[PDB]
Amino acid sequence: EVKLEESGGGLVRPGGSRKLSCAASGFTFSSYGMQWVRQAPEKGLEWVAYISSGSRTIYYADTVKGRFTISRDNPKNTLFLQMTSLRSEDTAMYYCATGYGGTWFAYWGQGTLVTVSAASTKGPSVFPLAPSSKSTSGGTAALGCLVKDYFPEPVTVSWNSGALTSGVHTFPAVLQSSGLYSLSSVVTVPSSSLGTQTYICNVNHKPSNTKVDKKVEPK
Amino acid sequence: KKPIALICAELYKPFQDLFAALPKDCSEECQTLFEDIRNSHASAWSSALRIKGVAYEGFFSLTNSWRYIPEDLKPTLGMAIQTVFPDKFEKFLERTHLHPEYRDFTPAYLMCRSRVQEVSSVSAVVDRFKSKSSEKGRPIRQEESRPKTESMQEDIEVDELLIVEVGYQTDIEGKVISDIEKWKGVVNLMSHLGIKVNVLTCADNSQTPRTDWWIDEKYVRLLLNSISYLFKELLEN
Amino acid sequence: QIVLSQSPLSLPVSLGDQASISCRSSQSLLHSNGNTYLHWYLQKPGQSPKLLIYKVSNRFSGVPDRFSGSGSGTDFTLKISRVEAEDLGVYFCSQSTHVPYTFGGGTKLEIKRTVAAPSVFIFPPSDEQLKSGTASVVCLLNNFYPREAKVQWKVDNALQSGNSQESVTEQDSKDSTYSLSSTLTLSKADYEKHKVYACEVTHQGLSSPVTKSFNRGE
Repeated sequence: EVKLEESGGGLVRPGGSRKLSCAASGFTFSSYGMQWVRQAPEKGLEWVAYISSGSRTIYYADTVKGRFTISRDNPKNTLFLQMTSLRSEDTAMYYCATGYGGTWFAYWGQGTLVTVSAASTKGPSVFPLAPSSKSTSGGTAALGCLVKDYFPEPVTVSWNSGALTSGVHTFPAVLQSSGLYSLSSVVTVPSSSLGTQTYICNVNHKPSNTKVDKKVEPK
Repeated sequence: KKPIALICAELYKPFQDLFAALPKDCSEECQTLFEDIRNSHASAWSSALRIKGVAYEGFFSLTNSWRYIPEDLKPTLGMAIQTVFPDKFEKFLERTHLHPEYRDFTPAYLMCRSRVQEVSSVSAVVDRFKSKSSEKGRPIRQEESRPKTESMQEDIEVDELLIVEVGYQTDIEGKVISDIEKWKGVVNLMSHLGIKVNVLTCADNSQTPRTDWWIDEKYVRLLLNSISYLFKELLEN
Repeated sequence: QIVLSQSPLSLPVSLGDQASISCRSSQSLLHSNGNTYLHWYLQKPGQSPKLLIYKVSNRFSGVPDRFSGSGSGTDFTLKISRVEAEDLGVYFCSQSTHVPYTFGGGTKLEIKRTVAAPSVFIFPPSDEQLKSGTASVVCLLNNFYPREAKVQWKVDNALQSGNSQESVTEQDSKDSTYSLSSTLTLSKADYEKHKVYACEVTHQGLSSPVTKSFNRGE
């Protein structure tokens, strides 16, 4: 099966550099043009570069010219992107893609996230959103966690170590003017289960090796 | 102090070595012209000029394993479009009414990719010139047709032509710059016909180090010990 | 550059109905080699894009036959003959006839469902946070449809501006609703100088705008 596995993302200071790689398997990599495409958070797709099979033709998006270099090592089945003089607007998910016989994007990788920013890696503060009469409708109570001021992105929230998925809404993070992110995760549960059931949200922030388990209890 | 006849004498062994390594129609031509020189200072100069270039173009054919085409049998641009792109050839006449001279332009080499002489990879040639230019600073000029800002494509192949211009003159940059200005209009014409053409141009002179010409050194020595010497002796005496 | 115009921006479609998305090209995408390099992609929420159709009308291997494309020159259409739940996502047209390769901005296909008023809940600041010198008040609009909703903050009946932010989930894959959080952040000090913290919700599924409030002390 055709597979493209990107690596190389992570945090990068404005003006800094980074090299992204992509491992190809499942096809004769040396015969096909490869591409990079990116997607800034909550936005559309934006093409980045193309490189022919023997590297004779290279195309660049005008917005990365003179800062990004695309290349490939064919005996090694790998595709590279050297990124330099990065700006905060280069914050994106980066994908390698190929047409496997065309210039369309037939196959994509899962993407690798590149964050260009001078905010320092910080784990989240995690506060409880208490069930009360102001969060009850019928026999149903809402509760949740407020995950505030963490950086950079990826945070994963689960409830009761993932046993509790029904009714769970984990909202998209909002980039705040401080440069940090915050989100909220909520869940609706039966009101009859307050007092008897234990609600604990599990916040994992791998970039800061932070794991938080907050208990949520009625006030 | 030396009469034409005597010069052609002292340069008989250096010239036999020249005609021996050239292709047939090249050796054959450069031989006629050397007998007009022996039976010639103007008329002799005029013949020694044509030998200079005809001999270079035969060693250029040799070096690049291409075929030496004598000028009488070289194709014109309109000839390559007629045969290679017939479905556009009528439209190649309409858009050339204000510049009908385009139709008869005749390069040193009018190649096309294996479906006018045929070459394996047009891109492999352009890269060998670009490599030497970059590695030895040898002046070249290259142009490529490109309808609008179109991309290359990997799912279909297209016929394409290669237009090479060579030359053995003392002003190398002027030749490549003047060559590229002459094909520029037609290259822009091809962009508007959807016809993929590539124009190369280069030149050597006798001041170029023997290890850095577009012809192998062995052919440079052959050219220097003969066509050049004859030219020195032609002005002196 | 070749600009690709997708219409509509969003396309509400009931399960089983047809869908047509439209892509208009600022210049012709006919390539001099005879092909037209106009392509369609689906991006399901949270995944990487997927090729649907390439070269106007060639369906990519493995793609269900409910997807088709037509067109020429500058005018192109993608059709979903019969919409399935899985087809939820953003659809992109792309061109590779010309450098730079370019995308439309995407058409969000949402699944039509019956109208659902939001359940409106409000959460005071936690004591843990009030000790850190800040007060977040969360207002939750849960499981509503359609997406159009207006959420405003009022403190002691004074409208608030510049101190709140809102987040919205994608359309739920099972029940086809939206949820929305609005967070009002005041300094602990500012939070201590007011009594009523209200949240006003307007949605077409409510008989009237709903104000879900609380008083600090309690």
